[PDB]
Amino acid sequence: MNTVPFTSAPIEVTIGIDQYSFNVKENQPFHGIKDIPIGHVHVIHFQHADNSSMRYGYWFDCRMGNFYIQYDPKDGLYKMMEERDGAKFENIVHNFKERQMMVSYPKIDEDDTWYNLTEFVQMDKIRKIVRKDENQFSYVDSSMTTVQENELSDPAHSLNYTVINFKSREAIRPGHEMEDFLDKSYYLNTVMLQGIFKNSSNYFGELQFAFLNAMFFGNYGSSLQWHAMIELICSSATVPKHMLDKLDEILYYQIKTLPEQYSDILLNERVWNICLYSSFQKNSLHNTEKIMENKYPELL
Amino acid sequence: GAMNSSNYAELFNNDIKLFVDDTNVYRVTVHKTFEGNVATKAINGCIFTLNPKTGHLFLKIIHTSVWAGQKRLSQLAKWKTAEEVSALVRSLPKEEQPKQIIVTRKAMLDPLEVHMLDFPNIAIRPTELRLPFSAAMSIDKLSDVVMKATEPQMVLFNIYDDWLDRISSYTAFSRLTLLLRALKTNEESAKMILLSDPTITIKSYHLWPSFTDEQWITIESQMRDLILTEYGRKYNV
Repeated sequence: MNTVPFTSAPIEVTIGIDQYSFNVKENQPFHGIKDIPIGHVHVIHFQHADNSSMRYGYWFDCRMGNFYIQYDPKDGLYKMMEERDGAKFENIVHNFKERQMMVSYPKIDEDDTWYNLTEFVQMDKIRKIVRKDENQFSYVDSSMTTVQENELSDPAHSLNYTVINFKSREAIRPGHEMEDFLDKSYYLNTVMLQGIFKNSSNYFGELQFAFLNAMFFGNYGSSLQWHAMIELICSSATVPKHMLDKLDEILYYQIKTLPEQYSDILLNERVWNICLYSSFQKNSLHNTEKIMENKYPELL
Repeated sequence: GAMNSSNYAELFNNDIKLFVDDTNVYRVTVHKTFEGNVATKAINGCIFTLNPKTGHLFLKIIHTSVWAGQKRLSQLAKWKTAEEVSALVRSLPKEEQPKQIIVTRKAMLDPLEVHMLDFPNIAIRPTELRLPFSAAMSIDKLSDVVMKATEPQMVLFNIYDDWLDRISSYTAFSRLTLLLRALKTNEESAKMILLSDPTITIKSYHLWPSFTDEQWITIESQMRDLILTEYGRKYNV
């Protein structure tokens, strides 16, 4: 069990940790989150009471160091920072707990939600998508654009997702035009899985990271990226049986976790109706399809 | 973007472009089998690839043999079309390759686009115009070379004959499309109108009769009257 202390809370803000969140009042005495389960990634995120625009936050893994939050009045936001003085940090953490000014990461013991949503997400892969290698944690916000988006401006702030494009030379072998465009198995398995991602866990990892960025910050390019990585799988006739099974699980917990009120921007009607009902893999997403129909039969 | 009545005159500027029409690529007759089921038989088809500015027509004949042992032929037809158009572009010298290709049916965008990935600077466009190029097989000489062919073959024509010696591209194209529209709405009347007078012949190297300027006026008037009549009949107006 690990802790992320806060120096103070000077401005009224909604604080999220993973799928949980708490309202903190201006200069309320709030000084961190404790009992954060070791062994997974995490994200702490923010939405100022005054600007219901730009959600922002930090991906981190407490095994990589001691991290804390501090509001910057110049830049106007809660920054994540690393304390390198181990002793000085346990000192802060212990005194805040003694004074009982920290909230406890509120995990029910039956609940595998966060594990299900982060199964294949690994901090090292995150820091390649969000390059800022002087920090061990990774900042994302609502407005960051992806590499693919920029191609059709500032690179220091880009989401370097793997570029997927169905009408590209990469995707289409010469002489197999019709074949590869109707059956994407050679793009998926040779180009992407064996070639770039190396294995299915890194592919899934990026897919899940993209989803959570969409969900927690409303990052539109992230939503684009998630949809494309589903569509590539569903539009391949030849997919390993273990990837299909895992995907149905992955997508189920993602659909289960989405706020009900957000289904309109976060779910692309075409891709979902294609994947669940028209694609090669229409019959391989039994749980994803059941929960989509009982929860959002309008989109379909 | 898409081609419509607004940006109609771009067809006649000096940017090389081609129309591609695929309606006659996969042609079948439907018939009953001995056991009373329905079956199709394919006949030869053709891609209708046309420079509206110069009248040059690239008539690529599709031989029935290309369908042999293939499934989902109507879907394959679109990709075979896109394959052949791409090959045509590849065969042309650079200065003759088009800057735009305009497909008359939207279903051809993705297959052409995919086949043209080596040419990212050629734009593939749809159109909102309801062009009548399916009646191309109503032109006697085009139907004849398609139906005689014994293998894939490409046949070059100028679809305007020698009209450009005397009228503009713009007027040439509106003549062509009026003729095709009429052939499409009522082939029998349309062809009647064209050949009534046996003293106006078709040059061996031409597709249409050698009408004088004034006889074209009367012809175009006869075609317009035809098209409106058929409209009333169709709709009870």
